[PDB]
Amino acid sequence: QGQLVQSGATTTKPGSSVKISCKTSGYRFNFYHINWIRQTAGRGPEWMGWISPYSGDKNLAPAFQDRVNMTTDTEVPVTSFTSTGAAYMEIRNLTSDDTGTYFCAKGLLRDGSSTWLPYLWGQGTLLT
Amino acid sequence: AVFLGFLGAAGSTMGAASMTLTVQARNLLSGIVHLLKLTVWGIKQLQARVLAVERYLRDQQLLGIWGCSGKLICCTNVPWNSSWSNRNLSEIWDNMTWLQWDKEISNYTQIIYGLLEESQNQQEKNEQDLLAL
Amino acid sequence: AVFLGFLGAAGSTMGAASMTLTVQARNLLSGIVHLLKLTVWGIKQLQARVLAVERYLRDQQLLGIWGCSGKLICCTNVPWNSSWSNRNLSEIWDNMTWLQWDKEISNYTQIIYGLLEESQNQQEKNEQDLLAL
Amino acid sequence: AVFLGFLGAAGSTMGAASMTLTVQARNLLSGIVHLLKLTVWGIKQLQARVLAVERYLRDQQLLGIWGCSGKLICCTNVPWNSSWSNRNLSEIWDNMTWLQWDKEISNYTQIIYGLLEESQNQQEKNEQDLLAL
Amino acid sequence: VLTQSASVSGSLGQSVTISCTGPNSVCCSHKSISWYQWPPGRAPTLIIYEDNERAPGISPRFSGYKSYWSAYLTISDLRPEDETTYYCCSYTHNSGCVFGTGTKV
Ligand SMILES: *[C@@H]1O[C@H](CO)[C@@H](O[C@@H]2O[C@H](CO)[C@@H](O[C@@H]3O[C@H](CO[C@H]4O[C@H](CO)[C@@H](O)[C@H](O[C@H]5O[C@H](CO)[C@@H](O)[C@H](O)[C@@H]5O)[C@@H]4O)[C@@H](O)[C@H](O[C@H]4O[C@H](CO)[C@@H](O)[C@H](O)[C@@H]4O)[C@@H]3O)[C@H](O)[C@H]2NC(C)=O)[C@H](O)[C@H]1NC(C)=O
Ligand SMILES: *[C@@H]1O[C@H](CO)[C@@H](O[C@@H]2O[C@H](CO)[C@@H](O[C@@H]3O[C@H](CO[C@H]4O[C@H](CO)[C@@H](O)[C@H](O[C@H]5O[C@H](CO)[C@@H](O)[C@H](O)[C@@H]5O)[C@@H]4O)[C@@H](O)[C@H](O[C@H]4O[C@H](CO)[C@@H](O)[C@H](O)[C@@H]4O)[C@@H]3O)[C@H](O)[C@H]2NC(C)=O)[C@H](O)[C@H]1NC(C)=O
Ligand SMILES: *[C@@H]1O[C@H](CO)[C@@H](O[C@@H]2O[C@H](CO)[C@@H](O[C@@H]3O[C@H](CO[C@H]4O[C@H](CO)[C@@H](O)[C@H](O[C@H]5O[C@H](CO)[C@@H](O)[C@H](O)[C@@H]5O)[C@@H]4O)[C@@H](O)[C@H](O[C@H]4O[C@H](CO)[C@@H](O)[C@H](O)[C@@H]4O)[C@@H]3O)[C@H](O)[C@H]2NC(C)=O)[C@H](O)[C@H]1NC(C)=O
Ligand SMILES: *[C@@H]1O[C@H](CO)[C@@H](O)[C@H](O)[C@H]1NC(C)=O
Ligand SMILES: *[C@@H]1O[C@H](CO)[C@@H](O)[C@H](O)[C@H]1NC(C)=O
Ligand SMILES: *[C@@H]1O[C@H](CO)[C@@H](O)[C@H](O)[C@H]1NC(C)=O
Ligand SMILES: *[C@@H]1O[C@H](CO)[C@@H](O)[C@H](O)[C@H]1NC(C)=O
Ligand SMILES: *[C@@H]1O[C@H](CO)[C@@H](O)[C@H](O)[C@H]1NC(C)=O
Ligand SMILES: *[C@@H]1O[C@H](CO)[C@@H](O)[C@H](O)[C@H]1NC(C)=O
Ligand SMILES: *[C@@H]1O[C@H](CO)[C@@H](O)[C@H](O)[C@H]1NC(C)=O
Repeated sequence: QGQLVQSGATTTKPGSSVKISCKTSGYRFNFYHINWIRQTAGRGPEWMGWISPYSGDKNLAPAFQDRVNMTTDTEVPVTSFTSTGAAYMEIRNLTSDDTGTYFCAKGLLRDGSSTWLPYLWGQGTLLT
Repeated sequence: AVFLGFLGAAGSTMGAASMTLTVQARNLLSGIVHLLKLTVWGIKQLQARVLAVERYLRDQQLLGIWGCSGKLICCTNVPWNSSWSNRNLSEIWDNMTWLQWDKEISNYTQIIYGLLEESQNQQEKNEQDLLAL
Repeated sequence: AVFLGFLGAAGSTMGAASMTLTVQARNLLSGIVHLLKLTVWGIKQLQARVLAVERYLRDQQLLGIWGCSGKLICCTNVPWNSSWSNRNLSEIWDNMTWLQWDKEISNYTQIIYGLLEESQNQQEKNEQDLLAL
Repeated sequence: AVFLGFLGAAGSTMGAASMTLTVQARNLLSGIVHLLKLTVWGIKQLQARVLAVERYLRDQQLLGIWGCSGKLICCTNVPWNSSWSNRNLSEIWDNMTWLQWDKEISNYTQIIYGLLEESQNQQEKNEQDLLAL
Repeated sequence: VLTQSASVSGSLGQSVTISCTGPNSVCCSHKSISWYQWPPGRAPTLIIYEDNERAPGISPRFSGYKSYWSAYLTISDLRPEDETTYYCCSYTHNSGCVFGTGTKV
């Protein structure tokens, strides 16, 4: 299974800094990365970066190197294999050119060559 | 290196735990379990001793009637019926843990144990028919 | 197919019973034999448990000192002395049952168990002398 | 021939004793050790029975996690670190007895038991990677 | 920098052949290629990863192939729901997913 409910689709104006939430269920939140993907209207879809709900190790594209704060809090065990978690997304020197739909997607596998690959996506959120 | 210890990779992937099988193999019969006094602690310990050797040989007996005597990883000729689990390899050995894998394969575990049992009775009958020349 | 059950082919020919060996192999240690209370039924059951594992390993020990560890049908290098039984193959494997066969071969059963024992001590000494290069 | 008996070559050279291993192999579980009465001699015998099967399987377990299941003489891939004993072959197998050899190798006996344990976990992982084609 | 096909189409029953290539910066013999079915402004879907391994549940008509200079994605036996916009991606085990331009089918 797996679900990743995202935050609201509210809008602000340039210069600000917004927070996007992603709430997970039905899967062990710590066993897969959490990716942030952006589908702007005036650019091809961009991979922003992934983060580890277990190791805390984050990795973003150099286009977002010093402009994004990715944070996740610890999970809440529901069963032996089910937990609930959350992931957060931020932008610093923000303008109105960063407009589009934002998604959160968890990793594919736990090991191998396609560990972090965005496999399970959220419903997306509309921006400014 | 790593050496997670006894059952250390219980939360790891099935492929990673499949490299530390001797860790759990050697701890199936030793532990700490010299006269036999029949006290409340003595009858207790005597039971803990006999139970351990019983469950150890039941596994080694099944390992024998499948042609896997003294093996940690033996391969068979029984092919994987997809109705057991249609999951792919890369989403099992790099994804699932042995605990949840046993949770979903538990239904067909008695079916698989029969297919390996006669495949070994027929393989040793073929090996005799081949060395008859 | 057939599946005569545990000891089902006890009255069948030796060749037919030689195809249902796993049936009697798996029923040598399980059965029905969790605390150890020392009552009249408890001391009884405890004996039934220890006796079963003892006789099981005595067979597996002999199966080991002959090079047949984990085998239902192993072949040896000890040739058949006709003084044991001059009967032909087709009048044994398509004629006699394992019960009457054990009745007439019972005399030389201790002789055969020694020939296989040293043939295995010499085969593993030859295997070491061959891998020394 | 000779047939020195059980432990008969305890004072012989290691190479000579290495040809009478079945003599001590068969006397590790039989002996003389039918109801279970809990008397002073009965509780005694019951302990002597359970202890024998315990120590027998501990050896066979180590023999298993080294790939030597059912072997009197198996060879490994673990090479001899000279810091264990710098003695030469002709001054060991034609000179020392197994008792004094165990006296001087006793220190590193736990080190050697680990090298063989992972060499068997890696050999069976390589055998699986080779039959994957 | 990872250019896809401009566009293309077919008909019900036939097949498609999307493309995806680039320079030595993101392609191809030392990278893995993933293909995402992505309706415009909706929840995407992983179709193929590691230059031909389908995701759990992808139809066996979806297939991937990688040459030493370009990666392909065939879509055999077309069906109505195939009118989406597909994107390729080039990644390694410890990097990001450099997406592709786009292909309307
Ligand atoms: C418990 O459960 C968790 C979650 O499932 C397990 O954590 C996961 O472990 C697997 C296996 O190790 C990880 O997969 C690997 O991912 C790495 C990518 O990480 C690399 O990239 C980082 C950012 O680029 C980099 O900083 C790292 O470098 C060091 O820094 C971090 C800082 O925290 C440090 O913690 C690291 O240990 C590094 O020292 C890091 O290198 C990827 O490189 C791996 O691919 C290699 O290995 C595979 C085989 O394993 C091979 O096929 C490839 O070709 C390649 O050679 C591998 O994919 C995964 O990322 C972890 N996190 C998840 C899934 O969220 C944990 O292991 C479990 N523990 C137990 C005991 O069960
Ligand atoms: C208990 O003990 C009894 C007695 O010893 C065993 O019965 C014997 O079993 C063996 C093995 O099966 C029999 O040998 C076979 O004989 C058949 C010949 O019978 C065929 O011919 C009949 C008349 O022509 C025909 O009607 C039969 O067809 C059916 O009809 C009967 C009606 O009752 C039905 O019962 C049958 O079952 C048939 O369905 C029958 O076909 C012969 O064909 C066999 O040869 C084949 O198999 C051998 C290997 O087994 C092979 O080498 C050959 O090349 C060929 O392929 C085989 O010789 C014997 O006839 C039985 N009766 C005796 C000996 O009196 C019984 O099996 C034991 N049971 C147990 C559980 O131990
Ligand atoms: C207990 O411990 C003692 C002492 O260590 C052991 O005695 C030693 O045994 C070894 C192995 O058998 C002996 O080595 C052999 O030596 C012979 C040389 O002896 C020959 O020469 C004598 C004089 O020339 C000759 O008279 C002998 O012939 C008979 O006469 C004596 C009379 O007492 C009789 O007792 C003999 O038994 C003979 O029947 C004798 O032939 C040498 O020939 C041997 O070499 C052959 O064998 C080796 C392999 O074993 C092979 O490699 C060679 O190529 C060759 O084929 C062998 O070297 C040693 O001499 C004994 N004495 C010592 C060391 O002082 C005893 O065995 C131990 N017993 C137990 C139970 O542990
Ligand atoms: C992200 O926000 C948290 C909020 O307290 C802050 O502590 C952290 O330093 C921020 N990350 C970076 C890289 O500054
Ligand atoms: C799988 O098992 C079922 C019964 O459990 C059987 O009917 C079917 O033929 C098997 N299929 C394969 C491919 O083994
Ligand atoms: C196993 O059997 C139970 C019977 O209640 C069923 O609910 C469950 O889905 C089965 N699991 C599998 C994997 O077939
Ligand atoms: C058969 O055994 C006897 C002793 O039981 C022996 O004397 C004889 O040489 C043996 N013959 C064969 C052919 O093995
Ligand atoms: C076995 O020994 C007994 C001894 O009384 C003898 O009567 C019998 O004939 C012998 N059987 C065989 C098959 O040699
Ligand atoms: C021998 O063992 C020691 C440690 O006991 C180790 O440091 C050394 O490298 C080993 N040498 C060889 C040749 O195996
Ligand atoms: C074994 O260890 C003891 C420790 O007291 C030491 O005295 C002895 O020399 C050692 N033996 C060998 C062979 O290393």
